[PDB]
Parts: sequence; C-alpha cells; structure tokens
Amino acid sequence: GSHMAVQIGFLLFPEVQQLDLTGPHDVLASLPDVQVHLIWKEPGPVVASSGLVLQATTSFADCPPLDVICIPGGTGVGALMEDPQALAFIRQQAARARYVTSVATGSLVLGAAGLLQGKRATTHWAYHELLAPLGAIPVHERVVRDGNLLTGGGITAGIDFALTLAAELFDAATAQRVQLQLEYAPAPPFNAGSPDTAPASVVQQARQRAADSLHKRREITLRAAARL
Amino acid sequence: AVQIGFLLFPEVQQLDLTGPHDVLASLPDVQVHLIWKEPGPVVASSGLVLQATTSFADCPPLDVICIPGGTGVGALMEDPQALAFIRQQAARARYVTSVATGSLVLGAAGLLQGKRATTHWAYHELLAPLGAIPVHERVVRDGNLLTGGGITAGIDFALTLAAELFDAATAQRVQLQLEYAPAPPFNAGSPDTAPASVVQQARQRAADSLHKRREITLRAAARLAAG
Repeated sequence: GSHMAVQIGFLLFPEVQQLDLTGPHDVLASLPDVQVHLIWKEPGPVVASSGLVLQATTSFADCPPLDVICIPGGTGVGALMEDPQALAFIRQQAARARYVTSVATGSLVLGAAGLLQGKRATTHWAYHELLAPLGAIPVHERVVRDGNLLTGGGITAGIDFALTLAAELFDAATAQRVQLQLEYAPAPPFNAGSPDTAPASVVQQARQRAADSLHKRREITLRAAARL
Repeated sequence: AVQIGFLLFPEVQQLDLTGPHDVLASLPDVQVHLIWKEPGPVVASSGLVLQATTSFADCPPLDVICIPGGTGVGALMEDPQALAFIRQQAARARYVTSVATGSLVLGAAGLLQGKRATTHWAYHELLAPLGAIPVHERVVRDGNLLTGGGITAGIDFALTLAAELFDAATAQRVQLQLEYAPAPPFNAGSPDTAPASVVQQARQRAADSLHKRREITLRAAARLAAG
C-alpha cells in the first residue's frame, strides 16, 4: 500500500527496560511511512527500570489497529503477566497485526496472553525455562521467527528485527537505507552477551544474582499458564 | 558515586543517548543525569518525549559527559549557553564523549582542536574545519575523548567506560545481564559496505541538513578563530 502508514505500537509499562523499546522505536520512526505509538492505559509518564521517564502517547482504547505490535521486557514484566486489561489489549491487537514481536522477557507477556502456544520463540537467557510452560517451542537464537511472530532475547534485538520488518513492509533498499542513515554498525568491546561466551565467573555471578527474580517469575508464569 | 551526564536537547536523536544511558545506569555507584537548561520535557527528533532531570545550574561536576547527536545539533552549535556548559564540564570531566553529530557540538565548543575524532559518516567533512583530525573508525579515542559516529556507538563505548571506571568483569556482567548481543540482518551500516545506490540515496536524504550544517560549521569555526 505505498504511502499508507504502517501503525507500529510499543507497550510502555512501569519498570520497562527502556532500551528494549527505544532502539526499535528510533529505527522504525526514521521511516517516512511509519506512525509509532507508545501505549499504556492512559497517556502520561511511565518510569523505566533505570528511573528514566518516558511518556505514553495513547491509551489502549484510543490506539489504532496496529500493523506491528512490540512488547519490550524488563522488571515490569512480572506484573504485566497478570494484568488482564493489558493482556486483553495485546491479544486483541495481535489478532489483526501484520507482525507480533517482543524483546527480552516481553515474550513472556506474549506467552501470558496466549500467543505462544505451539510457536517457536525465545526470551532473555536467564528466563528461557519459562517459555515451555506458556506453550512455546523454545529456541536459542538471537531472533526467532515463526510465521508473523518475531522474538529476540537480547536488549537490542528489536533494532535488528526492526530492519527485517522494514525490509518486508517496504523493500530491502528501504531497510539498508535506514541502517546507513542511522549508521547502525555495532561492534561491542566484549563478547559477554551470551552465557555461552561470557567468562564462567561472569555467568556464575549473573545466574546467582538473577535467582530470586527467576523464582518469582516462575511462580507468576505457572499462574499465567493455568489461566490459559 | 560516579556522576554521568547526557545532554538532552530538542530534536536529539534519542537512541544516541538512551543506548549508553541504559548501559551506564546498570552500574553500581553511579548517578546518571539528563541535562538541559531546565528540567522538564524535551522532544526527540522522532517525537518521543524525554524528561531532563537536571538544569545546567544544578548539574554536579561530571565524571562522564556525553553529547548525543541528531537534528537538534545545528542549533546547539550556535547556542553560547550550551557550549559554555559543555566546556565547563569538559574541563574537569574524566571522560568527554559524543555520539554521531554530537561531536560537531564538541567541535563548535572548541573541544576538538587538534584532537582525533569521528562523527556520523555523512557529516565527517565537518570535523577538520572545527580543528579535529578526522578518523574513519567506529569509535575514535584521543586521551579521555571518545567519539563514535554510529547510532549505537555509545552502547559500545559505554562498556569500555564501565570497564575503566569499575573493571572488565563488571562491564561483562552488565553485557550479560542485558544480553547485549547484536546481530544485524544487513551490512549497510557503513558507506564502505552499503550498496552504491543506498549510499547515494542516504546522502541525498541528508543533503539539505548537511548544506545547512556546513554553513553552521563554518560560522562556528570562524567564531573559534576570533577567540
């Protein structure tokens, strides 16, 4: 549909990991035929896990029908997995969206909404055991695609799959041009973004420090699965 | 606590800032500031609204200052108040950093004279008039000055900063906890690797910005020369 706008919506919730959202937001908002939304129960300030304040732009009720929905992750996912209004919104939008996507533990929210049953998916590495009880077929890849579902565990996975989205919504030339326009050329100085590549001591520390969060998130996950 | 400040200005390219912000805010014993003339809402180039936390007047002496880029850089390069603030902080800061065309703001402030630096590829020709030695690399370091052209270069140099402020184990722990593991599906993030037509088309899209930014740059340079 040429210059018909593509409506792209990010769920913006308390204690979101903001970079999960702000990366794909800035990539996709650089496209002339995209209209991005930051969605919560009402417009207004929403505090990210770091204390950085974002502003939601639309309520659930006023959000237009989305062509792309994206659920970020972060600490705030635990509450969101048992928020019936938010889960109903997500389900409603996902029913007609061209693409359904998530970053990090945002896929656990998709799971809680019933959208991963029998689907290949990933999540943040520390929480990957929580995919199967939500019906997912867990896959360890940076971005996992199953039909129109795209999930990625890493904090910037949405930047990467945003380029895939741009290519399919528009054309490869449009995705490459956004990459060049923004000069997205990552080159980390360390190779510790996976438990399979970080030093053993670093993995040990991260695993130990995440244990209480995983324990609670499992309890939440089992209730969410029971409701499905 | 380590005092870390990002300049948050109208029409900023928000990801330039929000990437390194989320990395550095994950560290122990840091305090991260979003700095503008007064606290309150600041609208990014995409329309996304951010909230400045700290005025120029109230900002503590920073250990790290970071100037992001975006459309709003043009105005900043001819904003004496902003340029003075940046100089005052840079005089004391352990690290002075920028992303994308934020290095042109450092340049306009007189902070790149004789310094190796980079900027967004489409604006790279504007570094030498500001006294810099242009270097075509993703992150360029000259002493305690770190500049990177690409939109996420601050994520990468933030991990370097984390390692030097704390230690490499701490930086790696943050990388693992955030699961920062980029894997782009295209290889067009450099004018050396993008298709020719894509280079041409991106340049055409930037051309009026560059034209204006060139004019601004030559004015900023001439103001420095009179100093």
